[PDB]
Amino acid sequence: SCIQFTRHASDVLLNLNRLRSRDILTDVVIVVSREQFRAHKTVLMACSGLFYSIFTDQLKCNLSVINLDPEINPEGFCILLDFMYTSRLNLREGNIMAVMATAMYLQMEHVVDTCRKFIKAS
Amino acid sequence: SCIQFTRHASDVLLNLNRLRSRDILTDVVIVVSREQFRAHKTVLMACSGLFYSIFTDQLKCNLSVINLDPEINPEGFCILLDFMYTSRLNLREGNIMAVMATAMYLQMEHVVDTCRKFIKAS
Amino acid sequence: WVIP
Amino acid sequence: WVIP
Ligand SMILES: O=C1Cc2cc(Nc3cc(Cl)ncc3Cl)ccc2N1
Ligand SMILES: O=C1Cc2cc(Nc3cc(Cl)ncc3Cl)ccc2N1
Ligand SMILES: [Cl-]
Ligand SMILES: [Cl-]
Repeated sequence: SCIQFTRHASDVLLNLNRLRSRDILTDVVIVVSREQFRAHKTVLMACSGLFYSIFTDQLKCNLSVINLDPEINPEGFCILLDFMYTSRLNLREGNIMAVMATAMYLQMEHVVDTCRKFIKAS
Repeated sequence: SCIQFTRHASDVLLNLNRLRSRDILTDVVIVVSREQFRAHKTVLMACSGLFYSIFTDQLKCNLSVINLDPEINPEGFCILLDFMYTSRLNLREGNIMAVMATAMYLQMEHVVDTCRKFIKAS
Repeated sequence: WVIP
Repeated sequence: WVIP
């Protein structure tokens, strides 16, 4: 018999993104080629099957630095990290291939689905 | 020119609640009288003006245990902690006074607003 | 607020 | 997915 506040989840995600922009309580650096991205382990786990597996591992859960596969494009990762914290995906003709490949690697099934749909249309 | 996934914020919050239920990556214990509640500092900050102030403090940001004011009712806190992680508020005739008082202390303005509305109606 |  |  609970009541529900419709905007609560969106407001929580907006505040987590504000903490990220100000580098507050970030507990991991994701290294993609030369580029470094600070984030919250819990948010990465909540959005990605790959980060979920990494941070539930008894040894990896304690690492402050995670290095991604050298094939991963830093721009594709940046677009996906922004989507994790905002629900907004900057999908463009020039980045769609790098975004789909990065989403497949990160195991973000809903992003993979929209990339396949957008590629099929063109 | 981004696209948006409508269910993303709700799905993120659902996964954060799953991490909480399994005690994964919880980094703080909130002590309310004899009762202890494990949580994620980032989620508490995103939902509460009080936790936002506590964990942005250069000294308190590093504490693993936070003790609330002895006037705070553990049941009222538990109802509010569940709301933080689910958007669902278990508001009942028998708990509304303890829930409103705890929400005022935690600085959760939307919960305070619905409690005042429900009290006014009765 | 809504009835979920 | 929607146009926000
Ligand atoms: O496409 C995706 C997105 C995703 C997120 C997570 N993260 C969780 C899943 C569960 Cl059940 N509990 C907790 C967490 Cl943080 C796992 C796999 C995938 N695949
Ligand atoms: O009723 C409320 C809920 C709430 C949440 C937060 N938390 C933040 C606010 C900002 Cl601007 N950036 C980041 C965070 Cl985590 C502060 C005050 C209040 N009052
Ligand atoms: Cl996804
Ligand atoms: Cl609130």
